[PDB]
Amino acid sequence: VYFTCPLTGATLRKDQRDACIKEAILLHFSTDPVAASIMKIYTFNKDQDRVKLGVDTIAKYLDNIHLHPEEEKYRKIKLQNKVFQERINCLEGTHEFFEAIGFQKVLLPAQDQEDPEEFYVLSETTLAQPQSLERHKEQLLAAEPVRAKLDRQRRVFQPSPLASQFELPGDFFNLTAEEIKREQRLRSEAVERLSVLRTKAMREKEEQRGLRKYNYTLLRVRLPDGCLLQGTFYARERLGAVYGFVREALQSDWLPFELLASGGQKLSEDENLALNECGLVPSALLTFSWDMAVLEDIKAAGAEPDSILKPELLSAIEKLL
Amino acid sequence: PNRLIVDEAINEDNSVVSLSQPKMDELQLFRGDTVLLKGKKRREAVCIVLSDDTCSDEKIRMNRVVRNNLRVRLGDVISIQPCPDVKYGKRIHVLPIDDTVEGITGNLFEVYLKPYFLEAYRPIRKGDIFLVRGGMRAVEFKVVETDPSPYCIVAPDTVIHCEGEPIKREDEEESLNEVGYDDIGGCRKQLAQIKEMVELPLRHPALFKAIGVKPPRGILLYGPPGTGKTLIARAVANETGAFFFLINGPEIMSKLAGESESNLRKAFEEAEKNAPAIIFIDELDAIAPKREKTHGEVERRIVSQLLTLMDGLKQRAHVIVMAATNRPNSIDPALRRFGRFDREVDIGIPDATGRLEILQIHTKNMKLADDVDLEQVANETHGHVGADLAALCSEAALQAIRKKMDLIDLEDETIDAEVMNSLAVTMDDFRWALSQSNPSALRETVVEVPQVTWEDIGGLEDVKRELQELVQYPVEHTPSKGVLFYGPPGCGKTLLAKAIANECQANFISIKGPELLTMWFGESEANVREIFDKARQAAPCVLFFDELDSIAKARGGNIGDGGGAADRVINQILTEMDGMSTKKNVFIIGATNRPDIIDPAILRPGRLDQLIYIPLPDEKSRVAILKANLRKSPVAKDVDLEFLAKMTNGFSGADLTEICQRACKLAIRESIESEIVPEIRRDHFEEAMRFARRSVSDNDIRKYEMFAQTLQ
Amino acid sequence: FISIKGPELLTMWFGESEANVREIFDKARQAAPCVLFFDELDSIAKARGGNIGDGGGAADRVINQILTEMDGMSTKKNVFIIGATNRPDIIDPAILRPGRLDQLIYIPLPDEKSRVAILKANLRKSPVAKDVDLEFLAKMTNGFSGADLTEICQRACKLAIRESIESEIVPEIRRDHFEEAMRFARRSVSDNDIRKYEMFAQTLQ
Ligand SMILES: Nc1ncnc2c1ncn2[C@@H]1O[C@H](COP(=O)(O)OP(=O)(O)O)[C@@H](O)[C@H]1O
Ligand SMILES: Nc1ncnc2c1ncn2[C@@H]1O[C@H](COP(=O)(O)OP(=O)(O)O)[C@@H](O)[C@H]1O
Repeated sequence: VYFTCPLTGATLRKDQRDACIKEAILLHFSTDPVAASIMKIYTFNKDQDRVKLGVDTIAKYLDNIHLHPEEEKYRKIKLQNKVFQERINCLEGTHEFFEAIGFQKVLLPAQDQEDPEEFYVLSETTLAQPQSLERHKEQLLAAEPVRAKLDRQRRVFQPSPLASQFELPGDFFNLTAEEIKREQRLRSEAVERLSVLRTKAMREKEEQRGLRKYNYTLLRVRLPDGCLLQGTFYARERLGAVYGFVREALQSDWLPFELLASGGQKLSEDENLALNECGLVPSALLTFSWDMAVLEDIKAAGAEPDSILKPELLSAIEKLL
Repeated sequence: PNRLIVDEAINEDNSVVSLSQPKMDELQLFRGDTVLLKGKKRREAVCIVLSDDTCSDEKIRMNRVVRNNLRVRLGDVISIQPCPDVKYGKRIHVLPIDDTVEGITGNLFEVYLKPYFLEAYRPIRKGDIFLVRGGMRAVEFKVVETDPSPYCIVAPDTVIHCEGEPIKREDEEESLNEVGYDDIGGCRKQLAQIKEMVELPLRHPALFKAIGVKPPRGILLYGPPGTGKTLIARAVANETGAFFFLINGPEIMSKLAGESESNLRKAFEEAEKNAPAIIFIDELDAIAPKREKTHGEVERRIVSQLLTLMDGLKQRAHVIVMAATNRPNSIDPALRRFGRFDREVDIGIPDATGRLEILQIHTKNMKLADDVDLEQVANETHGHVGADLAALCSEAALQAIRKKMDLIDLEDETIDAEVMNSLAVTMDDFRWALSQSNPSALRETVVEVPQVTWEDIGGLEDVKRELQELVQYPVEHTPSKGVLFYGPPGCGKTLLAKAIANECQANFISIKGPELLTMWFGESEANVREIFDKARQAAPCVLFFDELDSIAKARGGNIGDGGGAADRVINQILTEMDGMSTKKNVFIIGATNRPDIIDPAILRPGRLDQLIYIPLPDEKSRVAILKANLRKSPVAKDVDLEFLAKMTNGFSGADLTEICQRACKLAIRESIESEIVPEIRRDHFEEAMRFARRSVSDNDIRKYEMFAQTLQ
Repeated sequence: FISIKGPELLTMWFGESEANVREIFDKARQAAPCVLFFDELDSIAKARGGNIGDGGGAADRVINQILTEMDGMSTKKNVFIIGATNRPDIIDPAILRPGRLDQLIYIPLPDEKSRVAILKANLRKSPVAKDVDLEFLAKMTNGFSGADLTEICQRACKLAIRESIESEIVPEIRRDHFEEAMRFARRSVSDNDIRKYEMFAQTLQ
């Protein structure tokens, strides 16, 4: 499965996504330190519940000094505060954000301890104009993690009749000693499994072995003109993204059509179901047909519907062998 | 490479096969892609491939229609070759097979071919034979012309033509209406046992020809009439290809001396000539009754001739003899000696699940109305066997036929297909047929998986765990093979045995006092051997001996007659228990309410080594019991079950049930009286408590506690 | 050695097939030299009620046929008869008369020195680590029978084997295997059963 890195445009595999995006965010600090630290807070940290609490606690510190900009006790954010330590100090990228939006990291004597404590102290340049922090606060709170976009890898194929021409050896149908002994052992084991007296826990331990193999799917569409349209989808993707994918591939993206699933169930564009709920994962072929309303006009006008896809995709058609 | 062993289908559809996903990934084909299957005699078939969670990695699942087109059988190997180049067809010419279009006329396309292919996009190859069901007939068609070649996918724009006379079936083509494995409903385990014993020597005869060790010479199928004894024998022969020879008692016994024995041995000679072959002898007890029952020369001589013919099977290679009887003890015991008919299978009576499957089989060709609920029918048809469910479906169809045909008024040799197409069997027609049908196996014991679950038992949290450990430990890792339950009545002894059987999906055999007493009273304790033999055949099962002291009590209990704690039946039970191993997948549970008068032999090492006390429920358990009993009814929020449980300190689980049932009855009465309220109110429980009493006294609890401490 | 079990004596009575008693003694005559062992001699008295029963004695069809065959068996055929029961108080006294099973031997639960001997004997087939304290185990298993002491040693053997097999995915049974075995082993004979046997033995003087 292939993805596009949102910050670079690079082509990556499923395992290479975090490595490239993280590097792009760390380099982005040379253009916009605030935007880079915002991406770093949401992207690097896997625990999004803590990230949401972290950025909300940062927003409160910024509004506190906004309400009382003349009081020095709101100008310094203590890094050892119970709420700061749990929500902000535990996340990667939160320190870079404070520096990016005008806070200096300093050590100040404590009111009751000899050891100096860590503070983020807002400079006079930014404190004089609260509008800067107010914009940076909204830029952090409205942000999302950076994740590589799934590459559809839109391709059209033309099957070659040569792939179906093959003859078997004369001994093909003569089974070996291992194949015959294995089959008889499976018959004896199947009778034994039906005879075994076991609890539900033992039954589930065996059944559960088939539950974890797939999270992506490859879909193909068989078109009336003999062409095959293929693309890549996430297991949780909705049926509406498949209709949008096909519409982009069609010569006429506006012309009504239906997609029929391999089990005989018609998939409607208005049905917001996931591909792993409709039985289209890890792979499936869909059957393409135009709506009957337009087919009646096409036939009545004497027009042969000899082209389904746009020439922009067909010029790159590959053969299947 | 790219070749799998042919197995049975799960999806009955004729255009699809199922693979295990890892093989579809190696073949680089997707769910719904069209593939070719390469079979024997340079034949091929085109179909759609899907996947499921049950197909073996090295097998392909396909139904009878696909196997016949490939001229292959279960256990063979075929090659899978994806063919994405298949295009949509323009014109396909399909004609019926004459063998299945007889007595029926009209427009077969509109009734059968059109809805079958319409928007189905089924792959079709020239020469294919496929089955379309409807109109209470099974009509199959052969494809004679395709504009594209040699195969295509039918589309809504494809012309479907059907002009010409029906096609006469070729001698190499088998009828799809012949009984096979897909026509057998319940008794799946028994069919699997026959496969293990029979399919190998028939599909791979060379494995037994090169060695001096013969395959099983005879299999005795026994059980009530109408359970599928003959159906299994025919299905196995038809699926493997072995020649099937039908013999029955009356056919041989009706013949005169000399002719009778000649016909019996002639059939055996024919089986050798047509080997591999299966010889099915029905009513074995009629052809070979016990000799001591008659002085006739013909009856003795026929038994002797059958005995020698069975022994001659060491020469008649690849011939297997199967026989059917009502009971294994109703036949001449000589047949069951080493060899001959030393292997037997108990077919039994289908349970609720099997009965539903049987009904679905008989309705294969039947058009049902939307209100028909075959699962509800299967639940009501207790005591019925497949022969009775076949009659049930036929009678329901005949009632529907009369209702509509009396409006059609067509008097001719054939009936139009459109008339049959519009005919449907509704719930009123099955309900009528149920009232007229009478089960043939109502007196025989029905053994099935119980429906009692752990949520139906209040309290006893530790006993639930103990039973799960006793069954789970010998499977996950000498373990005991039985437990005795003792304590006051009405605390869940029976439910515990059923609930563990339920969770294990094990058969539950319920033996009650009256059954133990009947065997004692009639001096028929020999039936205990059949009970334990049933427990083995029913494995996995829980064999529950309730009221173990019912005979000791009937003989006096506290006073006594000529006996004491032991009797005819208990001693035979002790005998059989010594012959049952922990590996037989049978868990024996006993119960008694009077442990002081029970034969102590049952608790000796090797038998009921586990001993569990079931006390009266405590306060939190009584609440759980009340909630379980009311789990199936609407209850108002004003009902305080915890307060009730606090009061009913001396009540057993059975006594708390009476309170719940009285409150339910009162709610029903009030609702009916108002119609002439929708939920059970506190007023109904307050009235119920006025009549309910504790059934277990304080002195009885002391009796049980003393026993518990005596044995520890 | 010919093993005759209670279920055979019980079936013969209920099925009115005492002729099978002759088959048992005839087999012993033909198998000679042999020891004909009649287990569960109490099964006949129990069949008549055992703990309750009627008001009569223990005499019945099966015991009468057995006693008849015993009287007709000569010691010159090299056939010796041994009986056993777990309920000696209800054995038909006729079988204890001169010419029958007149000799009575009491077999109690093993004592302190016997239990150690049993634990040691069961381990002759496997190496035993020096840290295994068999006398300590015998002291704890005061209420255990020889059958229960065997389970302890055999379970410890299985546990040592389990570890040995796993080590290749050990050369001897270690103290940990015996201490673990003690977690599952239980006594099969209760204190009330012991007193019943001791009181009977005392009654015989
Ligand atoms: N277990 C079963 N599954 C499906 N159908 C069954 C079963 N048992 C009986 N039948 C049906 O009942 C009839 C049995 O009649 P028959 O061929 O005489 O067999 P038998 O009398 O030996 O059961 C058939 O119509 C068969 O389809
Ligand atoms: N522990 C329990 N939990 C729930 N219901 C119980 C319990 N014990 C008894 N009952 C009620 O008593 C009825 C009879 O139980 P059953 O197990 O048949 O008693 P027994 O085993 O003494 O014949 C059941 O219908 C059930 O509703």
